[PDB]
Amino acid sequence: MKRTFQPSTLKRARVHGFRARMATKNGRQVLSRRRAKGRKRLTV
Amino acid sequence: AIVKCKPTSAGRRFVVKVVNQELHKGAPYAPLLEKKSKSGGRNNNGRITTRHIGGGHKQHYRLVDFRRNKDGIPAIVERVEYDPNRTAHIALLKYADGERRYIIAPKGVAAGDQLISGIGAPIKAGNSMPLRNIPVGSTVHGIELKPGKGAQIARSAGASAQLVAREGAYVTLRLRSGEMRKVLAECRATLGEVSNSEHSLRSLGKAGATRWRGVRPTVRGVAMNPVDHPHGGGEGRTSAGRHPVSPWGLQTKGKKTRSNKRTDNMIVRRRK
RNA sequence: CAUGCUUGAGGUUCUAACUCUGGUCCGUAAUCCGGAUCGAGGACAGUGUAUGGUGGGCAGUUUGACUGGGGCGGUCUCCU
RNA sequence: CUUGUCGGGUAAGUUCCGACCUGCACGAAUGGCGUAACGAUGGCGGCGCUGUCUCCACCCGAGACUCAGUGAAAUUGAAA
RNA sequence: GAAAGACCAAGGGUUCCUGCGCAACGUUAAUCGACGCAGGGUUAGUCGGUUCCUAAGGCGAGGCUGAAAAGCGUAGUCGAUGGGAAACAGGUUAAUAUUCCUGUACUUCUGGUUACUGCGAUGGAGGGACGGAGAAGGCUAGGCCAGCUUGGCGUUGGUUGUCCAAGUUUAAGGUGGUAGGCUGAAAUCUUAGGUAAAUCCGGGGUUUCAAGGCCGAGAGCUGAUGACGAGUCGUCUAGAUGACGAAGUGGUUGAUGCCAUGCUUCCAAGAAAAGCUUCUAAGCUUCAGGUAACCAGGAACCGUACCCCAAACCGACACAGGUGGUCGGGUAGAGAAUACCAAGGCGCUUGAGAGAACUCGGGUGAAGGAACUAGGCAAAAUGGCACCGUAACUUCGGGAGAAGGUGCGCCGGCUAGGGUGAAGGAUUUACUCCGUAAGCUCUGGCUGGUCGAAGAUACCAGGCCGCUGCGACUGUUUAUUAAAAACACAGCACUCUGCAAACACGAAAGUGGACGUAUAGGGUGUGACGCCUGCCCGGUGCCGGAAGGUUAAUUGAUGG
RNA sequence: UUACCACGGAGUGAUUCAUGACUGGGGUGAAGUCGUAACAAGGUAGCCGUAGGGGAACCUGCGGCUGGAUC
Ligand SMILES: [Mg+2]
Ligand SMILES: [Mg+2]
Ligand SMILES: [Mg+2]
Ligand SMILES: [Mg+2]
Ligand SMILES: [Mg+2]
Ligand SMILES: [Mg+2]
Ligand SMILES: [Mg+2]
Ligand SMILES: [Mg+2]
Ligand SMILES: [Mg+2]
Ligand SMILES: [Mg+2]
Ligand SMILES: [Mg+2]
Ligand SMILES: [Mg+2]
Ligand SMILES: [Mg+2]
Ligand SMILES: [Mg+2]
Ligand SMILES: [Mg+2]
Ligand SMILES: [Mg+2]
Ligand SMILES: [Mg+2]
Ligand SMILES: [Mg+2]
Ligand SMILES: [Mg+2]
Ligand SMILES: [Mg+2]
Ligand SMILES: [Mg+2]
Ligand SMILES: [Mg+2]
Ligand SMILES: [Mg+2]
Ligand SMILES: [Mg+2]
Ligand SMILES: [Mg+2]
Ligand SMILES: [Mg+2]
Ligand SMILES: [Mg+2]
Ligand SMILES: [Mg+2]
Ligand SMILES: [Mg+2]
Ligand SMILES: [Mg+2]
Ligand SMILES: [Mg+2]
Ligand SMILES: [Mg+2]
Ligand SMILES: [Mg+2]
Ligand SMILES: [Mg+2]
Ligand SMILES: [Mg+2]
Ligand SMILES: [Mg+2]
Ligand SMILES: [Mg+2]
Ligand SMILES: [Mg+2]
Ligand SMILES: [Mg+2]
Ligand SMILES: [Mg+2]
Ligand SMILES: [Mg+2]
Ligand SMILES: [Mg+2]
Ligand SMILES: [Mg+2]
Ligand SMILES: [Mg+2]
Ligand SMILES: [Mg+2]
Ligand SMILES: [Mg+2]
Ligand SMILES: [Mg+2]
Ligand SMILES: [Mg+2]
Ligand SMILES: [Mg+2]
Ligand SMILES: [Mg+2]
Ligand SMILES: [Mg+2]
Ligand SMILES: [Mg+2]
Ligand SMILES: [Mg+2]
Ligand SMILES: [Mg+2]
Ligand SMILES: [Mg+2]
Ligand SMILES: [Mg+2]
Ligand SMILES: [Mg+2]
Ligand SMILES: [Mg+2]
Ligand SMILES: [Mg+2]
Ligand SMILES: [Mg+2]
Ligand SMILES: [Mg+2]
Ligand SMILES: [Mg+2]
Ligand SMILES: [Mg+2]
Ligand SMILES: [Mg+2]
Ligand SMILES: [Mg+2]
Ligand SMILES: [Mg+2]
Ligand SMILES: [Mg+2]
Ligand SMILES: [Mg+2]
Ligand SMILES: [Mg+2]
Ligand SMILES: [Mg+2]
Ligand SMILES: [Mg+2]
Ligand SMILES: [Mg+2]
Ligand SMILES: [Mg+2]
Ligand SMILES: [Mg+2]
Ligand SMILES: [Mg+2]
Ligand SMILES: [Mg+2]
Ligand SMILES: [Mg+2]
Ligand SMILES: [Mg+2]
Ligand SMILES: [Mg+2]
Ligand SMILES: [Mg+2]
Ligand SMILES: [Mg+2]
Ligand SMILES: [Mg+2]
Ligand SMILES: [Mg+2]
Ligand SMILES: [Mg+2]
Ligand SMILES: [Mg+2]
Ligand SMILES: [Mg+2]
Ligand SMILES: [Mg+2]
Ligand SMILES: [Mg+2]
Ligand SMILES: [Mg+2]
Ligand SMILES: [Mg+2]
Ligand SMILES: [Mg+2]
Ligand SMILES: [Mg+2]
Ligand SMILES: [Mg+2]
Ligand SMILES: [Mg+2]
Ligand SMILES: [Mg+2]
Ligand SMILES: [Mg+2]
Ligand SMILES: [Mg+2]
Ligand SMILES: [Mg+2]
Ligand SMILES: [Mg+2]
Ligand SMILES: [Mg+2]
Ligand SMILES: [Mg+2]
Ligand SMILES: [Mg+2]
Ligand SMILES: [Mg+2]
Ligand SMILES: [Mg+2]
Ligand SMILES: [Mg+2]
Ligand SMILES: [Mg+2]
Ligand SMILES: [Mg+2]
Ligand SMILES: [Mg+2]
Ligand SMILES: [Mg+2]
Ligand SMILES: [Mg+2]
Ligand SMILES: [Mg+2]
Ligand SMILES: [Mg+2]
Ligand SMILES: [Mg+2]
Ligand SMILES: [Mg+2]
Ligand SMILES: [Mg+2]
Ligand SMILES: [Mg+2]
Ligand SMILES: [Mg+2]
Ligand SMILES: [Mg+2]
Ligand SMILES: [Mg+2]
Ligand SMILES: [Mg+2]
Ligand SMILES: [Mg+2]
Ligand SMILES: [Mg+2]
Ligand SMILES: [Mg+2]
Ligand SMILES: [Mg+2]
Ligand SMILES: [Mg+2]
Ligand SMILES: [Mg+2]
Ligand SMILES: [Mg+2]
Ligand SMILES: [Mg+2]
Ligand SMILES: [Mg+2]
Ligand SMILES: [Mg+2]
Ligand SMILES: [Mg+2]
Ligand SMILES: [Mg+2]
Ligand SMILES: [Mg+2]
Ligand SMILES: [Mg+2]
Ligand SMILES: [Mg+2]
Ligand SMILES: [Mg+2]
Ligand SMILES: [Mg+2]
Ligand SMILES: [Mg+2]
Ligand SMILES: [Mg+2]
Ligand SMILES: [Mg+2]
Ligand SMILES: [Mg+2]
Ligand SMILES: [Mg+2]
Ligand SMILES: [Mg+2]
Ligand SMILES: [Mg+2]
Ligand SMILES: [Mg+2]
Ligand SMILES: [Mg+2]
Ligand SMILES: [Mg+2]
Ligand SMILES: [Mg+2]
Ligand SMILES: [Mg+2]
Ligand SMILES: [Mg+2]
Ligand SMILES: [Mg+2]
Ligand SMILES: [Mg+2]
Ligand SMILES: [Mg+2]
Ligand SMILES: [Mg+2]
Ligand SMILES: [Mg+2]
Ligand SMILES: [Mg+2]
Ligand SMILES: [Mg+2]
Ligand SMILES: [Mg+2]
Ligand SMILES: [Mg+2]
Repeated sequence: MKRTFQPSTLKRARVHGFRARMATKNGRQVLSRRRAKGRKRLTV
Repeated sequence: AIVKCKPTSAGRRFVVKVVNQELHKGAPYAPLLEKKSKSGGRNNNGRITTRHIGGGHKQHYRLVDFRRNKDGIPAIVERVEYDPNRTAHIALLKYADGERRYIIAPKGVAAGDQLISGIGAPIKAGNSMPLRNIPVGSTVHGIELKPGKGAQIARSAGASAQLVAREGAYVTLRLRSGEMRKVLAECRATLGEVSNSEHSLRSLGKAGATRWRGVRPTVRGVAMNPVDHPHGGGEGRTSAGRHPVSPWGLQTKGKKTRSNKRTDNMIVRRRK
């Protein structure tokens, strides 16, 4: 049976990447919210 | 002519084809082709704005010349071609100094002809001139509305209009829809009617022939749920218990929708 | 009754406001956008504000109690 | 009402096919009445075939059973 | 064994190899491991990226729009799943190799020297450059057979021979311009065109010739007196090493691979841009730049281990699930079905017994033959090729493989055809034409004999028929209890819409409809086809009318 | 033992008789019911073909004929 997670490294970066979040001001709210809580990763 | 296929299959019984043996069957003229890509009925917000559109064959766009403003130079018809974008045929002209061009093919033009344009041209079918110097009572096609913009009216297969009256700087002509309209006499037109007038005798024959043209199935509103259509709902097979209406709530059995009010003076009398 | 200076509505016309998802010039190496100039319409259209009509397209809600289970029926205040 | 009544099919048919008209409460593009071909569509009837059945019998593998190793689960107030 | 074998891509990330280990992990033990510790291991001008080009789409200076955030979009510049330079064979490690080594190639750039010269783009032309189906060929890989070389003479009758086994290999490139496909060619005089120019492209006139020009598999030759090759010998220690090294040819068959982005045909009419060739503008002109020959030098950076239809990816698991593309041998066979094998891989990480009921998956079954049951559910049955034969009805295609029947193994006798192909013959003398005995290979015909219970013997492989309801048909649907009579459908009708269209998404700009134009576009119902579709405009909608009555903001006479 | 072949089997058609719930017209009947279509110019002249309509004879449209009276 086909499952929901089909990995793709290029599609992962283009939706959830660092430059994708920096493009819009709502993505930049996500990054500052994760810096405030102290996340080690901050982006995938 | 029209060709009726034999019932060798279940899907061939009711196919009636419009097969023209005079059409060119080589490649089109490449320097007058540009790419067009399908839209699916979606606008730049990505939303379906016109439904029942999708699929079909890949097509090039043919740069048809609707202005016909090479006045005074004679032309010759090289061939009549098939256009995926019209229901009418197109003709490849060759003017007296190179300059090949596509125009909408008139009814009788095949292989020679002269098809000159401008003032002082003869009154044979296929010639283009301003509406001032067109005899009253003649049949015209490819009518221009604004000077310098090109043909907009009477362009599909077998279309024509009648020049009925002439008075002042304007001129009145009866449209194929039964409407009397006044047009600026400076605008241009072509004599005769459009080719391929037998296009209306065809019969697609099967459901897959509609999908070849990029049309998707129509689901009727009485087959839906109340949340989808105003006609939806009911136990068993019902009949749209209200007055018939659009998916967005607009009456469709006789209610008028024209609300222009700016071009009203150009309408002599409506099509009713 | 005549004229005069006003004034409600009606019709016609003009061009100069406005409009053009019409042509050609420039910015420019550009089917965007501006400016210029021709052409068309024209005090209309259109937008702001005020107001009548329509409007399950959409919204927030209401739709009683008793009752030999509920519903249907009946009853709900006062006098003998 | 109803397994209406008559005919056919069966030894026997509340289902099936053909009719009658008393249509509780058919009916003409929420189409009426037919229709060759088509259907993992509904009903009924035949031929062949048979462990479906009278009515089960024997045989072959995998478990169940015993020995060695590893080792769960729902449940549970306490139980002479 | 069309995989349970090999190889790419995605995904993973050291799981790869070697020493030392067994606590935990491994559904049991483990000396073993995809497990623990420590070392090692991935080598490129040609492979894949990067660099060059663009598609859908994204972002978008200025701009237009919008309470703000922001939306749309022009110039532009990102974005492969596509376009665009060039390498093969052999050897080698415990682990890499088209990357290292050996041999033989190819592409592109830089700097010099010589010789001769009109150079120049972001702009113009050409080219790149393309659909579905189908059919005739030509060829190659691959497969068989024969010959050859080396070895053998068989635990049991025979086996020195029409006997047995193995091997009989070799690329890119260069040369060659073939089967075949497309196309008329040259000279000269001009020019309402290609936004300007143009010797280039396009258009026109005249003369001459009947021949050029462009693509194009493959053969042959050469690469290659070399590599490889069973094996033989010498040294070291059942194994390593160095040297040597046989034969290595002919015939048939033949692809779904190549010619082929070809050819024919049909409608649903079948990417862009760059690299590339050429023309010229602004500019140089005796610097620049260009074309040839020779000499010298260069080709950076990143990925290369290993799994990869799985125990390493997605499913919490060493999980009967899922996962794109390529290769794909023999005997039978129409076949990539099926069966038995090859190369290669594996026996699925608890075993041993014993042979109760009962459960699961199967085999056979007396006499009946649907009596079973809601219902022939399930099972049994049919099943191939050739020939004979086949009803109602019909939209004339069908129904139809209707129904039903006959033959089929093996060994001989006679006999008829096709393909390939020596010798010969012809002229265009050579990658050519005709034609060929034997050999090899593929189709048949009529005549006997013979064995068994049975010859389509296994696997494989339609059950058929008669009345009716529904839906015309092929299609679609409730991922995970409903596949249908439901949805769609071709056809039919009503209605709206004159183009800045109606309509839809958007506070708006704008976008779709549509680079469409009433034979068009939207909505609504019905649902192939045949015969038809009757009466009612009182209600509620829609359409037309404008006389009269009622009637909003607004204005403000009059009165208090 | 083979060849020929009668009886008898199996499958599927054609044709022809009898019969069949129920249905369609026709003929013959008697002092029945409704009308009055034709024969006179039958009181709207009749017939012929075709189409629609109607309790029924029949009516109406289109084309045709005189086998139509007055004149
Ligand atoms: Mg998920
Ligand atoms: Mg921050
Ligand atoms: Mg068809
Ligand atoms: Mg192009
Ligand atoms: Mg539609
Ligand atoms: Mg189209
Ligand atoms: Mg069609
Ligand atoms: Mg439809
Ligand atoms: Mg609809
Ligand atoms: Mg519909
Ligand atoms: Mg439904
Ligand atoms: Mg529904
Ligand atoms: Mg919705
Ligand atoms: Mg609703
Ligand atoms: Mg229902
Ligand atoms: Mg109902
Ligand atoms: Mg319903
Ligand atoms: Mg628009
Ligand atoms: Mg106004
Ligand atoms: Mg107004
Ligand atoms: Mg307003
Ligand atoms: Mg509602
Ligand atoms: Mg609502
Ligand atoms: Mg509500
Ligand atoms: Mg509330
Ligand atoms: Mg509530
Ligand atoms: Mg209340
Ligand atoms: Mg209560
Ligand atoms: Mg009660
Ligand atoms: Mg009580
Ligand atoms: Mg009680
Ligand atoms: Mg009580
Ligand atoms: Mg109680
Ligand atoms: Mg009943
Ligand atoms: Mg009954
Ligand atoms: Mg009965
Ligand atoms: Mg029964
Ligand atoms: Mg029955
Ligand atoms: Mg019945
Ligand atoms: Mg009844
Ligand atoms: Mg009904
Ligand atoms: Mg009706
Ligand atoms: Mg009904
Ligand atoms: Mg019916
Ligand atoms: Mg189907
Ligand atoms: Mg279906
Ligand atoms: Mg049926
Ligand atoms: Mg029965
Ligand atoms: Mg038993
Ligand atoms: Mg057993
Ligand atoms: Mg034990
Ligand atoms: Mg135990
Ligand atoms: Mg197989
Ligand atoms: Mg295997
Ligand atoms: Mg494998
Ligand atoms: Mg990876
Ligand atoms: Mg992982
Ligand atoms: Mg390791
Ligand atoms: Mg290992
Ligand atoms: Mg070890
Ligand atoms: Mg131990
Ligand atoms: Mg363990
Ligand atoms: Mg263990
Ligand atoms: Mg296990
Ligand atoms: Mg390890
Ligand atoms: Mg772009
Ligand atoms: Mg943008
Ligand atoms: Mg900006
Ligand atoms: Mg780019
Ligand atoms: Mg790529
Ligand atoms: Mg590519
Ligand atoms: Mg490429
Ligand atoms: Mg390896
Ligand atoms: Mg090398
Ligand atoms: Mg170009
Ligand atoms: Mg391509
Ligand atoms: Mg083609
Ligand atoms: Mg093709
Ligand atoms: Mg061979
Ligand atoms: Mg020998
Ligand atoms: Mg022996
Ligand atoms: Mg012996
Ligand atoms: Mg060779
Ligand atoms: Mg070669
Ligand atoms: Mg040739
Ligand atoms: Mg590697
Ligand atoms: Mg590797
Ligand atoms: Mg693999
Ligand atoms: Mg395991
Ligand atoms: Mg697995
Ligand atoms: Mg798959
Ligand atoms: Mg095979
Ligand atoms: Mg098969
Ligand atoms: Mg097997
Ligand atoms: Mg085996
Ligand atoms: Mg093996
Ligand atoms: Mg196991
Ligand atoms: Mg059993
Ligand atoms: Mg069983
Ligand atoms: Mg069994
Ligand atoms: Mg059995
Ligand atoms: Mg037995
Ligand atoms: Mg038995
Ligand atoms: Mg028996
Ligand atoms: Mg029987
Ligand atoms: Mg029974
Ligand atoms: Mg019983
Ligand atoms: Mg039962
Ligand atoms: Mg069954
Ligand atoms: Mg059975
Ligand atoms: Mg079975
Ligand atoms: Mg079976
Ligand atoms: Mg039948
Ligand atoms: Mg048969
Ligand atoms: Mg015998
Ligand atoms: Mg049969
Ligand atoms: Mg049968
Ligand atoms: Mg019936
Ligand atoms: Mg029924
Ligand atoms: Mg259906
Ligand atoms: Mg169906
Ligand atoms: Mg039907
Ligand atoms: Mg039908
Ligand atoms: Mg029907
Ligand atoms: Mg199909
Ligand atoms: Mg089918
Ligand atoms: Mg389901
Ligand atoms: Mg379902
Ligand atoms: Mg189904
Ligand atoms: Mg199901
Ligand atoms: Mg459905
Ligand atoms: Mg629309
Ligand atoms: Mg329409
Ligand atoms: Mg619609
Ligand atoms: Mg329907
Ligand atoms: Mg239907
Ligand atoms: Mg339907
Ligand atoms: Mg129907
Ligand atoms: Mg009304
Ligand atoms: Mg009325
Ligand atoms: Mg009105
Ligand atoms: Mg039979
Ligand atoms: Mg029969
Ligand atoms: Mg008989
Ligand atoms: Mg009879
Ligand atoms: Mg009878
Ligand atoms: Mg009787
Ligand atoms: Mg009469
Ligand atoms: Mg009378
Ligand atoms: Mg009379
Ligand atoms: Mg009378
Ligand atoms: Mg008379
Ligand atoms: Mg007659
Ligand atoms: Mg008559
Ligand atoms: Mg009529
Ligand atoms: Mg009649
Ligand atoms: Mg009448
Ligand atoms: Mg008539
Ligand atoms: Mg008459």
